[PDB]
Amino acid sequence: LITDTLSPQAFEEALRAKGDFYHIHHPYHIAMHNGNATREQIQGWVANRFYYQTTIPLKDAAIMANCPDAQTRRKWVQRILDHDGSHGEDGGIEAWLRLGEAVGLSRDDLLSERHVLPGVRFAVDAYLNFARRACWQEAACSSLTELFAPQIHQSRLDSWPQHYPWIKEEGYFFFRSRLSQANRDVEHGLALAKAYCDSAEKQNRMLEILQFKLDILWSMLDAMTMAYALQRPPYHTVTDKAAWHTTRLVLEHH
Amino acid sequence: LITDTLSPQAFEEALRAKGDFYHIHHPYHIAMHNGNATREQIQGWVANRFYYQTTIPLKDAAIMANCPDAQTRRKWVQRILDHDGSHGEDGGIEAWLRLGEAVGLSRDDLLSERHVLPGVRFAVDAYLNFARRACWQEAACSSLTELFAPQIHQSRLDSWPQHYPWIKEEGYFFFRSRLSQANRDVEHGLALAKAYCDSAEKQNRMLEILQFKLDILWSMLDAMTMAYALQRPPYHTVTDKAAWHTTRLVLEHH
Ligand SMILES: O=C(O)c1cc(C(=O)O)c2c(n1)C(=O)C(=O)c1cc(C(=O)O)[nH]c1-2
Ligand SMILES: O=C(O)c1cc(C(=O)O)c2c(n1)C(=O)C(=O)c1cc(C(=O)O)[nH]c1-2
Ligand SMILES: [Cl-]
Ligand SMILES: [Cl-]
Repeated sequence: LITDTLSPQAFEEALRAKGDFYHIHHPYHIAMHNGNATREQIQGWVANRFYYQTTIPLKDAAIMANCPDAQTRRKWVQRILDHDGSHGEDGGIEAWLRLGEAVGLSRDDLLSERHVLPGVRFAVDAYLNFARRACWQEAACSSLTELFAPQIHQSRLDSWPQHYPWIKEEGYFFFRSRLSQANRDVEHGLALAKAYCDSAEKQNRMLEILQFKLDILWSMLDAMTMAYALQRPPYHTVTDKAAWHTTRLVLEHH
Repeated sequence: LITDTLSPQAFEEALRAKGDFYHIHHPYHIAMHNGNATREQIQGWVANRFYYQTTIPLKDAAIMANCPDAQTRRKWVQRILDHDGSHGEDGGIEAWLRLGEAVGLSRDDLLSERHVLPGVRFAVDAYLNFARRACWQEAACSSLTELFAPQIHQSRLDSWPQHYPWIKEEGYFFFRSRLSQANRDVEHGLALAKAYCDSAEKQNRMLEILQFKLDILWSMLDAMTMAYALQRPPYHTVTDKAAWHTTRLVLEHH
Protein backbone atom coordinates (compact mmCIF):
# COMPACT_ATOMS: atom_id res chain seq x y z
CA LEU A 1 0.00 0.00 0.00
CA ILE A 2 1.11 3.53 -0.90
CA THR A 3 1.38 5.90 2.14
CA ASP A 4 3.17 8.85 0.57
CA THR A 5 1.93 9.84 -2.89
CA LEU A 6 4.12 8.50 -5.72
CA SER A 7 5.41 10.73 -8.46
CA PRO A 8 3.67 10.35 -11.88
CA GLN A 9 6.63 8.38 -13.21
CA ALA A 10 6.79 6.03 -10.15
CA PHE A 11 3.03 5.56 -10.32
CA GLU A 12 3.27 4.41 -13.93
CA GLU A 13 5.69 1.70 -12.83
CA ALA A 14 3.33 0.55 -9.99
CA LEU A 15 0.55 0.17 -12.64
CA ARG A 16 2.94 -1.79 -14.89
CA ALA A 17 3.82 -4.07 -11.92
CA LYS A 18 0.24 -5.36 -11.98
CA GLY A 19 1.26 -7.30 -15.08
CA ASP A 20 2.47 -9.99 -12.73
CA PHE A 21 -1.19 -11.05 -12.54
CA TYR A 22 -2.01 -10.82 -16.25
CA HIS A 23 -3.92 -13.74 -17.85
CA ILE A 24 -0.78 -14.75 -19.90
CA HIS A 25 -0.08 -16.73 -16.64
CA HIS A 26 -3.40 -18.66 -16.64
CA PRO A 27 -3.05 -22.44 -17.36
CA TYR A 28 -5.61 -22.24 -20.22
CA HIS A 29 -3.39 -19.74 -22.04
CA ILE A 30 -0.22 -21.65 -21.18
CA ALA A 31 -1.68 -24.84 -22.68
CA MET A 32 -2.57 -23.06 -25.94
CA HIS A 33 0.93 -21.47 -26.11
CA ASN A 34 2.69 -24.85 -25.47
CA GLY A 35 0.69 -26.75 -28.11
CA ASN A 36 -1.37 -28.79 -25.68
CA ALA A 37 -4.79 -27.25 -26.29
CA THR A 38 -7.49 -29.14 -28.20
CA ARG A 39 -9.34 -27.75 -31.23
CA GLU A 40 -12.51 -27.80 -29.10
CA GLN A 41 -10.71 -25.63 -26.47
CA ILE A 42 -9.47 -23.21 -29.14
CA GLN A 43 -12.95 -22.95 -30.75
CA GLY A 44 -14.55 -22.44 -27.34
CA TRP A 45 -12.05 -19.69 -26.51
CA VAL A 46 -12.67 -17.86 -29.83
CA ALA A 47 -16.49 -18.12 -29.41
CA ASN A 48 -16.46 -16.93 -25.76
CA ARG A 49 -13.89 -14.17 -26.28
CA PHE A 50 -16.16 -12.74 -29.02
CA TYR A 51 -18.54 -11.71 -26.22
CA TYR A 52 -15.73 -9.61 -24.67
CA GLN A 53 -14.85 -8.13 -28.08
CA THR A 54 -18.42 -7.11 -28.81
CA THR A 55 -18.69 -5.57 -25.31
CA ILE A 56 -15.59 -3.31 -25.76
CA PRO A 57 -17.49 -0.67 -27.93
CA LEU A 58 -20.46 -0.80 -25.47
CA LYS A 59 -18.19 -0.03 -22.55
CA ASP A 60 -16.29 2.68 -24.43
CA ALA A 61 -19.64 4.31 -25.38
CA ALA A 62 -20.56 4.09 -21.64
CA ILE A 63 -17.37 5.98 -20.70
CA MET A 64 -18.16 8.63 -23.33
CA ALA A 65 -21.69 9.08 -21.97
CA ASN A 66 -20.25 9.90 -18.57
CA CYS A 67 -17.49 12.21 -19.88
CA PRO A 68 -18.32 15.92 -20.24
CA ASP A 69 -14.86 16.77 -21.67
CA ALA A 70 -15.02 17.09 -25.51
CA GLN A 71 -11.23 16.83 -25.84
CA THR A 72 -11.21 13.45 -24.13
CA ARG A 73 -14.23 12.19 -26.15
CA ARG A 74 -12.54 13.19 -29.47
CA LYS A 75 -9.69 10.80 -28.63
CA TRP A 76 -11.75 8.05 -26.98
CA VAL A 77 -14.17 7.57 -29.89
CA GLN A 78 -11.28 6.11 -31.98
CA ARG A 79 -11.63 2.94 -29.85
CA ILE A 80 -15.22 2.53 -31.09
CA LEU A 81 -14.14 3.14 -34.67
CA ASP A 82 -11.32 0.58 -34.35
CA HIS A 83 -13.74 -2.18 -33.31
CA ASP A 84 -16.90 -1.32 -35.26
CA GLY A 85 -15.01 -0.16 -38.43
CA SER A 86 -15.15 3.18 -40.24
CA HIS A 87 -17.39 2.52 -41.73
CA GLY A 88 -17.91 -0.58 -43.86
CA GLU A 89 -14.16 -1.12 -44.09
CA ASP A 90 -14.03 -3.90 -41.49
CA GLY A 91 -12.76 -3.24 -37.95
CA GLY A 92 -11.84 -5.50 -35.04
CA ILE A 93 -15.23 -7.25 -34.57
CA GLU A 94 -15.13 -8.35 -38.24
CA ALA A 95 -11.49 -9.46 -37.77
CA TRP A 96 -12.56 -11.60 -34.80
CA LEU A 97 -15.28 -13.20 -36.98
CA ARG A 98 -12.54 -14.05 -39.48
CA LEU A 99 -10.55 -15.73 -36.62
CA GLY A 100 -13.68 -17.72 -35.98
CA GLU A 101 -13.80 -18.83 -39.59
CA ALA A 102 -10.05 -19.64 -39.43
CA VAL A 103 -10.64 -22.15 -36.59
CA GLY A 104 -13.66 -23.79 -38.22
CA LEU A 105 -16.61 -21.82 -36.78
CA SER A 106 -19.30 -20.10 -38.88
CA ARG A 107 -20.20 -16.41 -38.53
CA ASP A 108 -23.58 -17.57 -37.05
CA ASP A 109 -21.74 -19.70 -34.39
CA LEU A 110 -20.22 -16.42 -33.07
CA LEU A 111 -23.04 -13.95 -33.82
CA SER A 112 -25.73 -16.09 -32.09
CA GLU A 113 -23.77 -15.92 -28.86
CA ARG A 114 -25.21 -19.38 -28.01
CA HIS A 115 -21.84 -20.79 -26.88
CA VAL A 116 -21.01 -18.01 -24.47
CA LEU A 117 -20.79 -19.56 -20.98
CA PRO A 118 -22.57 -17.86 -18.03
CA GLY A 119 -19.32 -17.41 -16.06
CA VAL A 120 -17.81 -15.56 -19.08
CA ARG A 121 -20.98 -13.49 -19.46
CA PHE A 122 -21.02 -12.43 -15.77
CA ALA A 123 -17.35 -11.43 -15.81
CA VAL A 124 -17.64 -9.41 -19.05
CA ASP A 125 -20.92 -7.83 -17.88
CA ALA A 126 -19.13 -6.70 -14.68
CA TYR A 127 -16.80 -4.64 -16.90
CA LEU A 128 -19.67 -2.95 -18.69
CA ASN A 129 -21.52 -2.23 -15.44
CA PHE A 130 -18.41 -0.63 -13.85
CA ALA A 131 -18.04 1.52 -16.93
CA ARG A 132 -21.67 2.61 -16.68
CA ARG A 133 -21.53 3.52 -12.97
CA ALA A 134 -18.01 4.69 -12.14
CA CYS A 135 -16.64 8.18 -12.72
CA TRP A 136 -15.30 8.45 -16.24
CA GLN A 137 -11.63 8.74 -15.20
CA GLU A 138 -11.75 5.50 -13.18
CA ALA A 139 -13.63 3.66 -15.94
CA ALA A 140 -11.23 4.96 -18.66
CA CYS A 141 -8.15 3.89 -16.69
CA SER A 142 -9.44 0.30 -16.20
CA SER A 143 -8.47 -0.13 -19.90
CA LEU A 144 -4.82 -0.25 -18.80
CA THR A 145 -4.51 -4.04 -18.87
CA GLU A 146 -3.81 -3.06 -22.57
CA LEU A 147 -0.25 -2.32 -21.26
CA PHE A 148 0.24 -6.13 -21.23
CA ALA A 149 -1.66 -7.04 -24.41
CA PRO A 150 0.95 -6.59 -27.19
CA GLN A 151 3.08 -9.24 -25.41
CA ILE A 152 0.22 -11.77 -25.40
CA HIS A 153 -0.81 -11.04 -29.00
CA GLN A 154 2.81 -11.56 -30.16
CA SER A 155 3.01 -14.81 -28.15
CA ARG A 156 0.16 -16.22 -30.27
CA LEU A 157 1.63 -15.02 -33.54
CA ASP A 158 4.92 -16.73 -32.54
CA SER A 159 3.57 -20.08 -31.23
CA TRP A 160 0.25 -20.97 -32.91
CA PRO A 161 1.48 -21.52 -36.46
CA GLN A 162 3.94 -24.24 -35.30
CA HIS A 163 1.49 -26.13 -33.10
CA TYR A 164 -1.81 -25.53 -34.99
CA PRO A 165 -0.95 -25.32 -38.68
CA TRP A 166 -4.64 -25.88 -39.59
CA ILE A 167 -5.57 -22.35 -38.31
CA LYS A 168 -5.86 -20.32 -41.50
CA GLU A 169 -3.47 -17.43 -42.04
CA GLU A 170 -6.27 -14.84 -42.22
CA GLY A 171 -7.08 -15.69 -38.64
CA TYR A 172 -4.01 -13.84 -37.32
CA PHE A 173 -5.00 -10.40 -38.71
CA PHE A 174 -6.68 -9.27 -35.43
CA PHE A 175 -3.68 -10.04 -33.20
CA ARG A 176 -1.31 -8.24 -35.56
CA SER A 177 -3.59 -5.16 -35.77
CA ARG A 178 -3.58 -4.87 -31.92
CA LEU A 179 0.18 -4.58 -31.67
CA SER A 180 -0.16 -0.97 -32.81
CA GLN A 181 -3.69 -0.15 -31.52
CA ALA A 182 -3.05 -1.19 -27.93
CA ASN A 183 0.15 0.90 -27.91
CA ARG A 184 -1.67 4.09 -29.10
CA ASP A 185 -4.50 3.40 -26.61
CA VAL A 186 -2.25 3.26 -23.55
CA GLU A 187 -0.42 6.44 -24.60
CA HIS A 188 -3.72 8.09 -23.71
CA GLY A 189 -4.70 5.93 -20.76
CA LEU A 190 -1.41 6.54 -18.96
CA ALA A 191 -1.61 10.30 -19.44
CA LEU A 192 -5.09 10.22 -17.90
CA ALA A 193 -4.00 8.03 -14.97
CA LYS A 194 -0.96 10.10 -14.14
CA ALA A 195 -2.92 13.41 -14.25
CA TYR A 196 -5.90 12.08 -12.24
CA CYS A 197 -4.22 9.86 -9.61
CA ASP A 198 -2.35 12.58 -7.74
CA SER A 199 -2.86 11.42 -4.12
CA ALA A 200 -2.05 8.17 -2.21
CA GLU A 201 -5.82 7.57 -1.81
CA LYS A 202 -6.48 7.80 -5.56
CA GLN A 203 -3.40 5.73 -6.42
CA ASN A 204 -4.32 2.84 -4.12
CA ARG A 205 -7.93 2.91 -5.40
CA MET A 206 -6.74 2.78 -9.02
CA LEU A 207 -4.50 -0.17 -8.30
CA GLU A 208 -7.54 -1.96 -6.86
CA ILE A 209 -9.61 -1.05 -9.97
CA LEU A 210 -6.82 -2.58 -12.16
CA GLN A 211 -6.95 -5.70 -9.97
CA PHE A 212 -10.71 -5.93 -10.59
CA LYS A 213 -9.99 -5.81 -14.35
CA LEU A 214 -7.37 -8.56 -14.05
CA ASP A 215 -9.87 -10.65 -12.05
CA ILE A 216 -12.37 -10.36 -14.92
CA LEU A 217 -9.84 -11.75 -17.39
CA TRP A 218 -8.79 -14.59 -15.08
CA SER A 219 -12.41 -15.51 -14.33
CA MET A 220 -13.33 -15.76 -18.03
CA LEU A 221 -10.59 -18.38 -18.40
CA ASP A 222 -11.74 -20.22 -15.24
CA ALA A 223 -15.19 -20.65 -16.83
CA MET A 224 -13.58 -21.97 -20.04
CA THR A 225 -11.41 -24.37 -18.03
CA MET A 226 -14.47 -25.85 -16.22
CA ALA A 227 -16.38 -26.35 -19.49
CA TYR A 228 -13.72 -27.35 -22.03
CA ALA A 229 -10.79 -28.78 -20.03
CA LEU A 230 -12.50 -30.44 -17.03
CA GLN A 231 -15.83 -31.68 -18.63
CA ARG A 232 -17.81 -29.72 -16.04
CA PRO A 233 -19.87 -27.24 -18.11
CA PRO A 234 -23.00 -25.87 -16.53
CA TYR A 235 -25.63 -28.55 -15.64
CA HIS A 236 -23.37 -31.47 -16.63
CA THR A 237 -24.93 -33.64 -13.85
CA VAL A 238 -28.45 -33.09 -15.29
CA THR A 239 -28.03 -32.85 -19.11
CA ASP A 240 -25.50 -33.18 -21.93
CA LYS A 241 -27.03 -30.28 -23.90
CA ALA A 242 -26.47 -26.53 -23.37
CA ALA A 243 -29.19 -25.20 -20.98
CA TRP A 244 -27.82 -21.82 -19.92
CA HIS A 245 -29.45 -18.50 -20.81
CA THR A 246 -28.23 -16.95 -24.14
CA THR A 247 -29.72 -13.41 -24.04
CA ARG A 248 -28.37 -9.96 -23.03
CA LEU A 249 -31.64 -9.66 -21.00
CA VAL A 250 -31.41 -5.93 -20.18
CA LEU A 251 -30.37 -4.88 -23.73
CA GLU A 252 -32.58 -7.13 -25.87
CA HIS A 253 -35.99 -8.66 -25.32
CA HIS A 254 -35.20 -11.99 -26.98
CA LEU B 1 -40.74 -22.96 -26.42
CA ILE B 2 -44.30 -21.64 -25.94
CA THR B 3 -46.32 -20.89 -29.06
CA ASP B 4 -49.85 -20.62 -27.66
CA THR B 5 -50.20 -18.76 -24.32
CA LEU B 6 -50.25 -21.13 -21.37
CA SER B 7 -52.96 -21.03 -18.70
CA PRO B 8 -51.82 -19.69 -15.27
CA GLN B 9 -51.84 -23.27 -13.91
CA ALA B 10 -49.77 -24.60 -16.85
CA PHE B 11 -47.38 -21.66 -16.59
CA GLU B 12 -46.76 -22.46 -12.93
CA GLU B 13 -46.00 -26.01 -14.03
CA ALA B 14 -43.45 -24.65 -16.54
CA LEU B 15 -41.73 -22.53 -13.89
CA ARG B 16 -41.59 -25.49 -11.48
CA ALA B 17 -39.95 -27.72 -14.16
CA LYS B 18 -36.94 -25.36 -14.15
CA GLY B 19 -36.15 -26.88 -10.70
CA ASP B 20 -34.37 -29.58 -12.70
CA PHE B 21 -31.49 -27.11 -13.00
CA TYR B 22 -31.46 -26.01 -9.33
CA HIS B 23 -28.07 -25.92 -7.53
CA ILE B 24 -29.08 -28.88 -5.30
CA HIS B 25 -27.79 -30.87 -8.32
CA HIS B 26 -24.27 -29.25 -8.35
CA PRO B 27 -21.38 -31.52 -7.30
CA TYR B 28 -20.25 -29.08 -4.56
CA HIS B 29 -23.68 -29.34 -2.85
CA ILE B 30 -23.78 -33.12 -3.40
CA ALA B 31 -20.37 -33.55 -1.71
CA MET B 32 -21.53 -31.51 1.31
CA HIS B 33 -24.80 -33.51 1.52
CA ASN B 34 -23.05 -36.90 1.34
CA GLY B 35 -20.48 -36.04 4.07
CA ASN B 36 -17.47 -35.79 1.76
CA ALA B 37 -16.71 -32.10 2.04
CA THR B 38 -13.76 -30.89 4.12
CA ARG B 39 -14.00 -28.33 6.96
CA GLU B 40 -12.17 -25.83 4.65
CA GLN B 41 -14.74 -26.46 1.85
CA ILE B 42 -17.64 -25.87 4.22
CA GLN B 43 -16.03 -22.73 5.69
CA GLY B 44 -15.29 -21.36 2.20
CA TRP B 45 -18.94 -21.98 1.21
CA VAL B 46 -20.26 -20.10 4.31
CA ALA B 47 -17.92 -17.14 3.77
CA ASN B 48 -18.72 -16.84 0.03
CA ARG B 49 -22.48 -17.31 0.38
CA PHE B 50 -22.50 -14.39 2.90
CA TYR B 51 -21.87 -12.09 -0.10
CA TYR B 52 -25.13 -13.37 -1.68
CA GLN B 53 -27.00 -12.97 1.66
CA THR B 54 -25.86 -9.39 2.14
CA THR B 55 -26.81 -8.55 -1.49
CA ILE B 56 -30.47 -9.73 -1.14
CA PRO B 57 -31.61 -6.56 0.72
CA LEU B 58 -29.74 -4.37 -1.84
CA LYS B 59 -31.57 -6.15 -4.66
CA ASP B 60 -34.93 -5.95 -2.96
CA ALA B 61 -34.44 -2.22 -2.36
CA ALA B 62 -33.57 -1.87 -6.07
CA ILE B 63 -36.87 -3.58 -6.98
CA MET B 64 -38.78 -1.20 -4.72
CA ALA B 65 -37.01 1.86 -6.20
CA ASN B 66 -38.38 0.83 -9.57
CA CYS B 67 -41.93 -0.07 -8.36
CA PRO B 68 -44.49 2.79 -8.39
CA ASP B 69 -47.21 0.50 -6.91
CA ALA B 70 -47.56 1.13 -3.15
CA GLN B 71 -49.53 -2.09 -2.51
CA THR B 72 -46.68 -4.18 -3.90
CA ARG B 73 -44.10 -2.13 -1.97
CA ARG B 74 -45.98 -2.75 1.30
CA LYS B 75 -45.54 -6.51 0.75
CA TRP B 76 -41.98 -6.47 -0.73
CA VAL B 77 -40.41 -4.49 2.13
CA GLN B 78 -40.91 -7.47 4.45
CA ARG B 79 -38.04 -9.23 2.62
CA ILE B 80 -35.69 -6.37 3.67
CA LEU B 81 -36.99 -6.60 7.28
CA ASP B 82 -36.44 -10.37 7.26
CA HIS B 83 -32.74 -10.03 6.31
CA ASP B 84 -31.79 -6.78 8.08
CA GLY B 85 -33.85 -7.48 11.25
CA SER B 86 -36.46 -5.34 12.99
CA HIS B 87 -34.10 -4.76 15.92
CA GLY B 88 -30.78 -6.00 17.29
CA GLU B 89 -28.79 -8.86 15.78
CA ASP B 90 -32.26 -9.93 14.66
CA GLY B 91 -32.57 -10.96 11.05
CA GLY B 92 -31.17 -13.31 8.47
CA ILE B 93 -27.81 -11.53 7.98
CA GLU B 94 -27.13 -11.96 11.73
CA ALA B 95 -28.26 -15.61 11.56
CA TRP B 96 -25.74 -16.21 8.73
CA LEU B 97 -22.98 -14.65 10.84
CA ARG B 98 -23.98 -17.21 13.61
CA LEU B 99 -23.64 -20.00 11.01
CA GLY B 100 -20.16 -18.59 10.32
CA GLU B 101 -19.30 -18.85 14.04
CA ALA B 102 -20.83 -22.37 14.18
CA VAL B 103 -18.42 -23.63 11.49
CA GLY B 104 -15.35 -21.90 13.03
CA LEU B 105 -15.16 -18.49 11.36
CA SER B 106 -15.21 -15.13 13.18
CA ARG B 107 -17.65 -12.32 12.44
CA ASP B 108 -14.67 -10.37 10.90
CA ASP B 109 -13.88 -13.27 8.58
CA LEU B 110 -17.34 -12.79 7.00
CA LEU B 111 -17.82 -9.02 7.37
CA SER B 112 -14.48 -8.16 5.83
CA GLU B 113 -15.53 -10.03 2.70
CA ARG B 114 -11.85 -10.82 2.06
CA HIS B 115 -12.55 -14.50 1.20
CA VAL B 116 -15.16 -13.74 -1.51
CA LEU B 117 -13.86 -15.11 -4.78
CA PRO B 118 -14.20 -12.93 -7.92
CA GLY B 119 -16.34 -15.54 -9.70
CA VAL B 120 -18.81 -15.48 -6.80
CA ARG B 121 -18.75 -11.65 -6.75
CA PHE B 122 -19.44 -11.31 -10.52
CA ALA B 123 -22.34 -13.80 -10.42
CA VAL B 124 -23.98 -12.21 -7.36
CA ASP B 125 -23.41 -8.65 -8.77
CA ALA B 126 -25.21 -9.76 -11.99
CA TYR B 127 -28.31 -10.34 -9.86
CA LEU B 128 -28.18 -6.87 -8.37
CA ASN B 129 -27.54 -5.25 -11.71
CA PHE B 130 -30.56 -7.00 -13.33
CA ALA B 131 -32.71 -5.83 -10.37
CA ARG B 132 -31.50 -2.24 -10.88
CA ARG B 133 -32.16 -2.14 -14.67
CA ALA B 134 -35.09 -4.46 -15.48
CA CYS B 135 -38.76 -3.58 -15.04
CA TRP B 136 -39.91 -4.27 -11.46
CA GLN B 137 -42.22 -7.18 -12.40
CA GLU B 138 -39.43 -9.11 -14.09
CA ALA B 139 -36.94 -8.34 -11.35
CA ALA B 140 -39.42 -9.41 -8.68
CA CYS B 141 -40.19 -12.66 -10.43
CA SER B 142 -36.48 -13.63 -10.68
CA SER B 143 -36.81 -14.45 -6.94
CA LEU B 144 -38.78 -17.60 -7.93
CA THR B 145 -35.83 -19.99 -7.47
CA GLU B 146 -37.26 -19.73 -3.88
CA LEU B 147 -39.79 -22.32 -5.16
CA PHE B 148 -36.97 -24.88 -4.74
CA ALA B 149 -35.25 -23.51 -1.59
CA PRO B 150 -37.21 -25.21 1.21
CA GLN B 151 -36.11 -28.62 -0.11
CA ILE B 152 -32.42 -27.59 -0.11
CA HIS B 153 -32.64 -26.06 3.43
CA GLN B 154 -34.28 -29.26 4.67
CA SER B 155 -31.56 -31.38 2.97
CA ARG B 156 -28.92 -29.60 5.13
CA LEU B 157 -30.98 -29.86 8.32
CA ASP B 158 -31.29 -33.64 7.65
CA SER B 159 -27.72 -34.52 6.65
CA TRP B 160 -25.28 -32.07 8.26
CA PRO B 161 -25.77 -32.94 11.97
CA GLN B 162 -24.66 -36.54 11.41
CA HIS B 163 -21.87 -35.92 8.92
CA TYR B 164 -20.44 -32.81 10.64
CA PRO B 165 -21.12 -32.98 14.34
CA TRP B 166 -18.58 -30.22 14.96
CA ILE B 167 -20.98 -27.63 13.41
CA LYS B 168 -22.55 -25.93 16.45
CA GLU B 169 -26.33 -26.22 16.91
CA GLU B 170 -27.10 -22.50 16.64
CA GLY B 171 -25.69 -22.66 13.08
CA TYR B 172 -28.93 -24.30 11.89
CA PHE B 173 -31.26 -21.40 12.85
CA PHE B 174 -31.08 -19.68 9.41
CA PHE B 175 -31.96 -22.80 7.36
CA ARG B 176 -34.93 -23.52 9.71
CA SER B 177 -36.20 -19.89 9.48
CA ARG B 178 -36.20 -20.08 5.64
CA LEU B 179 -38.59 -23.09 5.56
CA SER B 180 -41.38 -20.64 6.43
CA GLN B 181 -39.99 -17.38 4.91
CA ALA B 182 -39.35 -18.79 1.40
CA ASN B 183 -42.90 -20.16 1.33
CA ARG B 184 -44.43 -16.79 2.34
CA ASP B 185 -42.24 -15.08 -0.30
CA VAL B 186 -43.31 -17.39 -3.16
CA GLU B 187 -46.98 -16.97 -2.33
CA HIS B 188 -46.57 -13.39 -3.54
CA GLY B 189 -44.02 -14.06 -6.25
CA LEU B 190 -46.04 -16.78 -7.93
CA ALA B 191 -49.25 -14.64 -7.74
CA LEU B 192 -47.35 -11.81 -9.47
CA ALA B 193 -45.87 -14.07 -12.19
CA LYS B 194 -49.21 -15.71 -13.01
CA ALA B 195 -50.91 -12.30 -13.28
CA TYR B 196 -48.12 -10.54 -15.24
CA CYS B 197 -47.05 -13.29 -17.64
CA ASP B 198 -50.30 -13.44 -19.63
CA SER B 199 -48.93 -13.84 -23.16
CA ALA B 200 -46.60 -16.34 -24.88
CA GLU B 201 -44.03 -13.60 -25.35
CA LYS B 202 -43.93 -12.71 -21.64
CA GLN B 203 -43.95 -16.42 -20.60
CA ASN B 204 -40.96 -17.28 -22.83
CA ARG B 205 -39.11 -14.22 -21.53
CA MET B 206 -39.77 -15.11 -17.91
CA LEU B 207 -38.50 -18.71 -18.35
CA GLU B 208 -35.26 -17.24 -19.72
CA ILE B 209 -35.02 -14.83 -16.73
CA LEU B 210 -35.48 -17.81 -14.35
CA GLN B 211 -32.70 -19.62 -16.26
CA PHE B 212 -30.44 -16.59 -15.76
CA LYS B 213 -31.11 -16.83 -12.02
CA LEU B 214 -30.31 -20.57 -12.00
CA ASP B 215 -27.08 -19.84 -13.89
CA ILE B 216 -26.01 -17.32 -11.18
CA LEU B 217 -26.39 -19.98 -8.45
CA TRP B 218 -24.54 -22.61 -10.50
CA SER B 219 -21.71 -20.22 -11.35
CA MET B 220 -21.18 -19.32 -7.67
CA LEU B 221 -20.57 -23.00 -6.95
CA ASP B 222 -18.28 -23.39 -10.02
CA ALA B 223 -16.02 -20.65 -8.55
CA MET B 224 -15.92 -22.42 -5.19
CA THR B 225 -15.12 -25.73 -6.85
CA MET B 226 -12.10 -24.19 -8.70
CA ALA B 227 -10.72 -22.62 -5.51
CA TYR B 228 -11.50 -25.16 -2.81
CA ALA B 229 -11.89 -28.59 -4.51
CA LEU B 230 -9.49 -28.31 -7.42
CA GLN B 231 -6.60 -26.22 -5.92
CA ARG B 232 -6.97 -23.56 -8.74
CA PRO B 233 -7.91 -20.34 -6.95
CA PRO B 234 -7.16 -17.10 -8.80
CA TYR B 235 -3.49 -16.54 -9.53
CA HIS B 236 -2.37 -19.95 -8.21
CA THR B 237 0.40 -20.13 -10.83
CA VAL B 238 2.13 -16.99 -9.59
CA THR B 239 1.32 -16.66 -5.84
CA ASP B 240 0.10 -18.67 -2.83
CA LYS B 241 -1.54 -15.55 -1.29
CA ALA B 242 -5.00 -14.09 -2.01
CA ALA B 243 -4.55 -11.30 -4.59
CA TRP B 244 -8.10 -10.66 -5.88
CA HIS B 245 -9.91 -7.36 -5.37
CA THR B 246 -11.96 -7.21 -2.20
CA THR B 247 -14.10 -4.03 -2.56
CA ARG B 248 -17.66 -3.26 -3.82
CA LEU B 249 -16.02 -0.59 -6.00
CA VAL B 250 -19.13 1.31 -7.15
CA LEU B 251 -20.68 1.36 -3.65
CA GLU B 252 -17.69 2.01 -1.38
CA HIS B 253 -14.41 3.87 -1.85
CA HIS B 254 -12.37 1.48 0.31
O1 LIG C 1 -6.17 -10.92 -26.37
C1 LIG C 1 -6.00 -10.49 -25.19
O2 LIG C 1 -5.49 -11.13 -24.23
C2 LIG C 1 -6.58 -9.11 -24.94
C3 LIG C 1 -6.64 -8.56 -23.65
C4 LIG C 1 -7.22 -7.31 -23.41
C5 LIG C 1 -7.12 -6.73 -22.04
O3 LIG C 1 -5.94 -6.80 -21.50
O4 LIG C 1 -8.06 -6.08 -21.53
C6 LIG C 1 -7.86 -6.62 -24.54
C7 LIG C 1 -7.79 -7.32 -25.84
N1 LIG C 1 -7.17 -8.51 -25.96
C8 LIG C 1 -8.40 -6.79 -27.10
O5 LIG C 1 -8.31 -7.49 -28.20
C9 LIG C 1 -9.06 -5.49 -27.06
O6 LIG C 1 -9.50 -4.98 -28.16
C10 LIG C 1 -9.10 -4.78 -25.79
C11 LIG C 1 -9.70 -3.55 -25.36
C12 LIG C 1 -9.49 -3.42 -23.98
C13 LIG C 1 -10.01 -2.37 -23.04
O7 LIG C 1 -10.03 -2.70 -21.83
O8 LIG C 1 -10.62 -1.39 -23.52
N2 LIG C 1 -8.82 -4.52 -23.51
C14 LIG C 1 -8.51 -5.37 -24.57
O1 LIG D 1 -29.57 -21.76 0.57
C1 LIG D 1 -29.98 -21.75 -0.66
O2 LIG D 1 -29.66 -22.60 -1.56
C2 LIG D 1 -30.73 -20.52 -1.08
C3 LIG D 1 -31.15 -20.30 -2.41
C4 LIG D 1 -31.79 -19.11 -2.75
C5 LIG D 1 -32.31 -18.97 -4.13
O3 LIG D 1 -32.90 -20.04 -4.56
O4 LIG D 1 -32.28 -17.90 -4.77
C6 LIG D 1 -32.09 -18.11 -1.68
C7 LIG D 1 -31.59 -18.45 -0.34
N1 LIG D 1 -30.94 -19.59 -0.11
C8 LIG D 1 -31.72 -17.54 0.83
O5 LIG D 1 -31.25 -17.90 2.01
C9 LIG D 1 -32.44 -16.27 0.67
O6 LIG D 1 -32.61 -15.53 1.71
C10 LIG D 1 -32.95 -15.92 -0.70
C11 LIG D 1 -33.65 -14.81 -1.22
C12 LIG D 1 -33.74 -15.02 -2.60
C13 LIG D 1 -34.30 -14.10 -3.61
O7 LIG D 1 -33.94 -14.35 -4.82
O8 LIG D 1 -34.76 -12.99 -3.27
N2 LIG D 1 -33.22 -16.25 -2.93
C14 LIG D 1 -32.75 -16.87 -1.80
CL1 LIG E 1 -5.38 -5.27 -27.21
CL1 LIG F 1 -34.69 -19.21 0.87
